[PDB]
Amino acid sequence: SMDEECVLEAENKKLVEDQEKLKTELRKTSDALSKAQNDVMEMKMQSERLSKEYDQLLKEHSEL
Amino acid sequence: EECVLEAENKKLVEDQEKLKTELRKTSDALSKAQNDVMEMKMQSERLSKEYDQLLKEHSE
Amino acid sequence: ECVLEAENKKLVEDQEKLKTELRKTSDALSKAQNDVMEMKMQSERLSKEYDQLLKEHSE
Amino acid sequence: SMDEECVLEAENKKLVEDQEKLKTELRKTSDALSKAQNDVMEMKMQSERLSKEYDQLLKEHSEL
Repeated sequence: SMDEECVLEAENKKLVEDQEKLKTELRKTSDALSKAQNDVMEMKMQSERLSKEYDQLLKEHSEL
Repeated sequence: EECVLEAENKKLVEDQEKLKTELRKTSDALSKAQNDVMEMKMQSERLSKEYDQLLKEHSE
Repeated sequence: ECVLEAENKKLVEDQEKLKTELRKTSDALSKAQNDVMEMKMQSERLSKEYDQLLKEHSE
Repeated sequence: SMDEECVLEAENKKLVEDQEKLKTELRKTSDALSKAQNDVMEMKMQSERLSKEYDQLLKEHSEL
């Protein structure tokens, strides 16, 4: 036989479940930012190699 | 000569393309994080509304 | 009812603190995103002028 | 053709300068990203504090 206790329990359960969802969302957000951190590092190194190639190209070819 | 310049250029261009791809990936990752933060703003609003309702219903 | 009042006050202040942190975080991400788009534009100016350099001074 | 040397010098300087600008931007971008990563860590901690307060609240007050 349903009473107010049932709805109270449902409300608490929803509160807990939404905390869990927020935790999950936080972890996905940090996962995404770590992907971006790795991508930024890849760009830093790629750009250093590129800068070496520009330097080399202008040094070897004075007409450039 | 022109040969070495040609090869060097080919390499340089393919590296510019790698950098371009990397830039796109980075932007996409950051966009994903921003979407996630929108979700969390709504989720935390749901949490505080749930809490408030809990209080209004079951306390003085 | 007193301890409930104290706990509620605390909880409320922490919700508002989290809300503020979420805004701070979206701001921080927009700053990062802008930085990345600026690098996209910059890297395009760089490859474009490299191309111009080779078109003008090579075969 | 003195003009040629003029233009070529300017163009080379500009290429070098834009490499430098991209280098600077990369460093700053990484800084900005680290800030955001720490903002997310702060929210994890803050929401864990909120979870402890919610747990405690529901545990102490059966009517909630």
